[PDB]
Amino acid sequence: TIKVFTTVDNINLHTQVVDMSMTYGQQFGPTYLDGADVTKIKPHNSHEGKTFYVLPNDDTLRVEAFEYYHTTDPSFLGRYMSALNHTKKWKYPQVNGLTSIKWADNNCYLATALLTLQQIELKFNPPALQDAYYRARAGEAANFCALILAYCNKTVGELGDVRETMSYLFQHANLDSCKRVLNVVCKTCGQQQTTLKGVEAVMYMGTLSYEQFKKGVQIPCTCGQATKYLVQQESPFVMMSAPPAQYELKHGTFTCASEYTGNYQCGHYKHITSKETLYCIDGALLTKSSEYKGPITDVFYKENSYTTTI
Ligand SMILES: Cc1ccc(N2C[C@H]3C[C@@H]2CN3C)cc1C(=O)N[C@H](C)c1cc(-c2cnn(C)c2)nc2ccccc12
Ligand SMILES: [Cl-]
Ligand SMILES: [Cl-]
Ligand SMILES: [Cl-]
Ligand SMILES: [Zn+2]
Ligand SMILES: [Zn+2]
Ligand SMILES: [Zn+2]
Ligand SMILES: [Zn+2]
Ligand SMILES: [Zn+2]
Ligand SMILES: [Zn+2]
Repeated sequence: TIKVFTTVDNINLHTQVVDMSMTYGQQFGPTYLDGADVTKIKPHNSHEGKTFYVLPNDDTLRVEAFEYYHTTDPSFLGRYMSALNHTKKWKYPQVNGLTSIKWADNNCYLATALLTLQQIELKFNPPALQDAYYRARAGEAANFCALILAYCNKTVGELGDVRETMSYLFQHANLDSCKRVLNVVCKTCGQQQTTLKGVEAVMYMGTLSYEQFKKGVQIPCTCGQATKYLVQQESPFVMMSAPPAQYELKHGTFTCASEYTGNYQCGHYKHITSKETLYCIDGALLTKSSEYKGPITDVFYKENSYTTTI
């Protein structure tokens, strides 16, 4: 026999006692240790005193599960533990003061998102996301990367899009105060203004230039071509995205950007960040230059309050 702590959040610990004749699944259900499925494994002598993750099987664990993860998905823990088994083996080197990831298991899009998150202002709603976010900014990013995969319904090795990953993460963050007011001017229909809140207010797909979005872009109208432009923007940042194309990044005019080279889906991401000079972070590799020209698909800008002059 061995005394054992079970948990769903690694906060509230529930004392249990097991007999070593029965595997952990026979007494706790699906059980995990440091990301390893110890369900069909009988208790060992070193397993005494440790804390294990268990699938919620009573109401107390279900409530503690939601309050920490903000999900009731019964598959979340398993997917989370399965990713952590890989992410805990990745290397997370410090590059230019930022925590990056050495290349492994097609994680280039995860490293780019990780580096981007360390340069924009985000408050995550699930306490599990926020705690791992803090630990990741301090260098321990294995649990944060595993949570990103689980929250995005992606597995280790799967090909990932950075813009889609940031969008899913934005939906789990507090962006209620974010507001975008647009105005569409059609030659026949007239003018009409709409207001966007939340995640829809901080992302645009179509162009990389924040200035071009302020000056207006061409969109088709219901009557078959109108023009939309940005009237007001209330957000700590904006994300401008477009299909990969050659683009010149000027120092001091942007926060960071996503470079994408190669074919659709199976390409490779690099991260460009604007400090005292332009830096390029490719996993564990770092290069710098005063100017940059390359295939860019995401650009991030700082913002607070903006009102047009039209
Ligand atoms: C690396 C990766 C992993 C997965 C996926 N997937 C897309 C769909 C299916 C799967 C998952 N998602 C549900 C895509 C890419 C990818 O390649 N991302 C680059 C930036 C890219 C984006 C676009 C684009 C995006 N939105 N729009 C109108 C266009 N076009 C591209 C065209 C050529 C080359 C790169 C392009
Ligand atoms: Cl929620
Ligand atoms: Cl691995
Ligand atoms: Cl949430
Ligand atoms: Zn929530
Ligand atoms: Zn692996
Ligand atoms: Zn890659
Ligand atoms: Zn979710
Ligand atoms: Zn109309
Ligand atoms: Zn019209």
